[PDB]
Amino acid sequence: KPIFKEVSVHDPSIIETNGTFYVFGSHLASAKSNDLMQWQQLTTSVSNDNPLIPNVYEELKETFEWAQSDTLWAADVTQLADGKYYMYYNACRGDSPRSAMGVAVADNIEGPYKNKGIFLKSGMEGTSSDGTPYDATKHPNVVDPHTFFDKDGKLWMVYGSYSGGIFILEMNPKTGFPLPGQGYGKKLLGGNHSRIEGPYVLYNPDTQYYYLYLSYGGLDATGGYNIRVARSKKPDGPYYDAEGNPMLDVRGKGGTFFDDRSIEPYGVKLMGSYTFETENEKGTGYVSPGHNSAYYDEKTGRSYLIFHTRFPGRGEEHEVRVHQLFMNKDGWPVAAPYRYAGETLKEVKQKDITGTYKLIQHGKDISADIKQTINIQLNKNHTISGEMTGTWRKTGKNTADITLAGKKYNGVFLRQWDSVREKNVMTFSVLNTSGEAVWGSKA
Ligand SMILES: [Ca+2]
Ligand code: NA
Ligand code: NA
Repeated sequence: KPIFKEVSVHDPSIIETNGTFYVFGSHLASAKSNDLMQWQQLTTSVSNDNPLIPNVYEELKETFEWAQSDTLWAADVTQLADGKYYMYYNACRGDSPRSAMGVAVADNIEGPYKNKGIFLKSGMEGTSSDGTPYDATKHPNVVDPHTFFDKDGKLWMVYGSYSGGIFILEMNPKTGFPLPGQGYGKKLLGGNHSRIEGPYVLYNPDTQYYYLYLSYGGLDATGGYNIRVARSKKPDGPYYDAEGNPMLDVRGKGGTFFDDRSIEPYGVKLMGSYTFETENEKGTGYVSPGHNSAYYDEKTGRSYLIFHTRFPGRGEEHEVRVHQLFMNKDGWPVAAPYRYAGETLKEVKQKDITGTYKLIQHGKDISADIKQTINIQLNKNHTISGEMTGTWRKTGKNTADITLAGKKYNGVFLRQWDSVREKNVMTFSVLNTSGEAVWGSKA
């Protein structure tokens, strides 16, 4: 039966190299795994003992001094054409966007990483990186980088957290620094201290779109953290959600902070807090899943969502999780309801589909409510009954075409492993046009 070995890496950024997967997160923490199931913890905090950057407090002295911090926030490590590993590091004071972002380079994924210097700052009292006075209602906090190649081999970096929103910069593929003259770069969304951070871009060759993943809400147990996605034909936008809303329009109301209500309507919502547990039956359950990265396996065409999450009843404890992603008929990804255990999309038979399901509806809100299950039943006559009504059918090998309460959803049927109950389960995972995700798990 499947084996898991857990690690804690907040804000994990996935990278595959040398036949092995690594995640690099905040606090100079990191872990590795060969199979995305058994992880080995490598580092956990910023100290002069951390082997990724020896004597880190001297090596990145200028960043800690600017940011007035003893830690680092959410790193990204990306391999460039010279074969070397470039870590995009950043620190932030924490109570304000007083931050610096820089890059360090290593010959080997596990270090040592050598500082090349700071290249962006936020939170200055005067002139900012774009030649205008720094203003956090429109300018970024210089944290949460994702440095990536587009389908043509051009290098970009997307970044941002709260403050003025999410931005993208053209990067130098020889040095790892931004090309000159761009300021903070091009704005993709955001404004007025919206609760939106952790951008990540993944291309899908089959659908021919770039997917911009984001985290909405606050990270903590009462924060309503949830993972959302939008897409564009180009890496630098414009990005839209499944209803065709332009992501550029998303921001808080002028003169406010953390206006969740104005931003909720925008983006496809893939996953938020939920539990399959009931009084009578154990189940899986997350609180505030978010700050994701994503991986595309060119050998198989399979995609994976990698993220941290908290849990019902475990306070602020967090661990890394991985869920497989599937593109639906309209070119939007749905997440497997259970963590990755080596499952793949296979042929599904009608006999396997019929029966009773526990249903999670992730909705479109930012909410600290842990979503709970209701029970439905997929009938042999193609109706759905029980605590909701609708219809189901299958397209081809495993495509789920489901109607619930007069809304139409599309995704997949998928047999997988429930690691809490330690049983196989038939599931479905689907998405409607409003960007609402629904998961079914069969009883
Ligand atoms: Ca990240
Ligand atoms: Na420390
Ligand atoms: Na990377």
